[PDB]
Amino acid sequence: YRSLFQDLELKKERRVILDCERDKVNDIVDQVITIGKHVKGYHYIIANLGFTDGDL
Amino acid sequence: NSIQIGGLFPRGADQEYSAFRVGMVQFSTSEFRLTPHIDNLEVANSFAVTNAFCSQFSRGVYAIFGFYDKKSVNTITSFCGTLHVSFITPSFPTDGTHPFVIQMRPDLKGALLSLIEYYQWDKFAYLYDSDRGLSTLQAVLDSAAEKKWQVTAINVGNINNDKKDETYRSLFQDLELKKERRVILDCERDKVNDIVDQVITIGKHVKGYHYIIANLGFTDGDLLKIQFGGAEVSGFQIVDYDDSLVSKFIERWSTLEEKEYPGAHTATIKYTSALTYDA
Amino acid sequence: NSIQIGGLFPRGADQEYSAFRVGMVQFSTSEFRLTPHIDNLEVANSFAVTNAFCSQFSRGVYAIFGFYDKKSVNTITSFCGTLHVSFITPSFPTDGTHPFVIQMRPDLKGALLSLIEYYQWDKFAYLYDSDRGLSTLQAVLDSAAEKKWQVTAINVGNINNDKKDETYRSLFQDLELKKERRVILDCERDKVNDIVDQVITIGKHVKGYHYIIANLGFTDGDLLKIQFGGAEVSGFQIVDYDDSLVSKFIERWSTLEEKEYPGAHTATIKYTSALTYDAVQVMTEAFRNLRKQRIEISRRGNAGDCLANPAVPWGQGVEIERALKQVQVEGLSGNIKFDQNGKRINYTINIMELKTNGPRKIGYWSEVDKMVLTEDDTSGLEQKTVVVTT
Repeated sequence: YRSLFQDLELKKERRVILDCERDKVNDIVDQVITIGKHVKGYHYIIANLGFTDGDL
Repeated sequence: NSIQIGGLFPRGADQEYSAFRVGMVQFSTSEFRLTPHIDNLEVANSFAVTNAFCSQFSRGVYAIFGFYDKKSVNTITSFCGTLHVSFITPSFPTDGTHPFVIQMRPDLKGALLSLIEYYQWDKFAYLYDSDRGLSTLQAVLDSAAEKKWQVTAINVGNINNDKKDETYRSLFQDLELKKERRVILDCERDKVNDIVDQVITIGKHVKGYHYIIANLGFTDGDLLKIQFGGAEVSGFQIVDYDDSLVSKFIERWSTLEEKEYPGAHTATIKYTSALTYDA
Repeated sequence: NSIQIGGLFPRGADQEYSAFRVGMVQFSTSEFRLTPHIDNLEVANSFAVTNAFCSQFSRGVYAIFGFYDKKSVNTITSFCGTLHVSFITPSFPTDGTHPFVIQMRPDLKGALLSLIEYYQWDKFAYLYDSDRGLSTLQAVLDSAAEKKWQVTAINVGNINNDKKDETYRSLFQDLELKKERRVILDCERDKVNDIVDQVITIGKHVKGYHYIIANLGFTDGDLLKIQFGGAEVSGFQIVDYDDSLVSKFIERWSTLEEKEYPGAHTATIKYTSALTYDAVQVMTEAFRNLRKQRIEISRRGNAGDCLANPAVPWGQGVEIERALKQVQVEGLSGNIKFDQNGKRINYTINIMELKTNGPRKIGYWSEVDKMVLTEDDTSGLEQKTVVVTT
């Protein structure tokens, strides 16, 4: 994960639309927390109907 | 030869007690044996402390040992000072010199001063909990005259656990008005945990901020939660684990079953307990 | 129906004990007459404090009175909380809501912050003794955060008296490093007057400096010594000498021989002693109300030793505390009213300024009305000769 988002940093991406199952959704979110890339200036879109079902 | 001694301990300090009995086992000698009088009274009730103190005095113990609150420190100094009974203690160093007050915890503030001197901060917020004593803060203020620092200290310990939430966000939001990049936290292990957690939730563990944890438990703290945030973090350790005697201590410290000595079956140990075992 | 009571007066506080005697005189009544167990012990020595405390506890006194050190606050608080014994003090207030605690000092904090807001200061030094506690420090720092203030607090109080002169020289130079013109003082009056004398010797009593004396008794100090240095000086006062009740009190006060009553034969008085007399009025009238309650409470030395394990307090005193808190009566510091937390409430603290003619009121401070300026300007003395640099 860290390698992945680090790879995203080379493009300096501010915007990603996640498209995953709710479990991996929660995990990836947790990793985003740990790397801290959820400060203002980033944005996310969770492509599923469970957007409320997951923790936010 | 039996040797009676005091043994005050706050409840919830189980690790220090386990390590204490470990000290009783490890260093027992054929010539004589210590005779502990264990007491698990809360330190918050200074009167109760007085009670246990008179109790062990009735025991006629040649020594007394245990933790003390800043609420209790004047009491212990008053009584032990009066009766000329010695009292070793893990807790924070007395702000005033006293007879019969051996104290296991090294003064930490000067190292903190030299530390700031290294980081060369001009200005920074400084959170603090009252319980360990405000004297450290006094010191940082003294230097603030000499070092023209513009520190903004704020207490945190008044807050209830029940509303232990928005007060933080409001607090750091207040820090944002000064746009502070640098804070030296000065809090208890638990408060360290909650504060670090809230910092995570507000995401200020990102690079461009910095932190300094003013205690010996900087390794004891669970910093793994923020290791990857990119913000630099630094603190203190009174006990290197690379030390031979230390590693040897770990070799058996893991071995003990938790049922006999709870909180002992771990790779490491709180430095305070280590101070007990040394004491 | 004489009622046994405590008496814990620290040595050298003669004026206070004399005021206590005057309190015994002014409110003596046929329904009951108080029975002091007066003692003179060091306030710092928590051990001796516990000794006398347990002694009166052996007496089983229904009330206790005396001061306490910040070192000893935890002592008496822990005892009142454990033994459920009511107690009254003129010492500085606890930071926590401690049961069975009565205290004659309204907090000076809010009026102080209000004063700061009145002067609209941004930078200032804050000298302090440790002894009254650091609560005011925590407060001023707290307001300093939100108000973008630049505090320069310093612990003057740890300095040895052996050379209480040398340190000051570097000390004010430290202020000169930032050229501070604004210095809050937070110490007991003796340290206050000493330090002011040092300000004289260094000559910083000159105009353009401003000063704040953080104490209930602003008039108690030797202000006359620097009245004409031109530097502005002002402070809070809980005691209006101009009050007719206070006036009559003076009329009986200075007239008395100081031999029988040391510290009494003067035109002046410590605010502490006034708090003492007020405490006497409050306690006495409280038990007067107890007689209306007719709730008999009389007991022998049933309390015995204080080390009873567990000690089990008698609950009639718990009721007595309720009887105390509900008391609402006028005193030397104006009205006295208590919250169930035991703090004084709905009080007032007059503002004071050192005009060149002498010290002077300009307003008063309710806790709920906050700052309240009074019109009292006496139609303007003079413009005091405006400086004109060029």
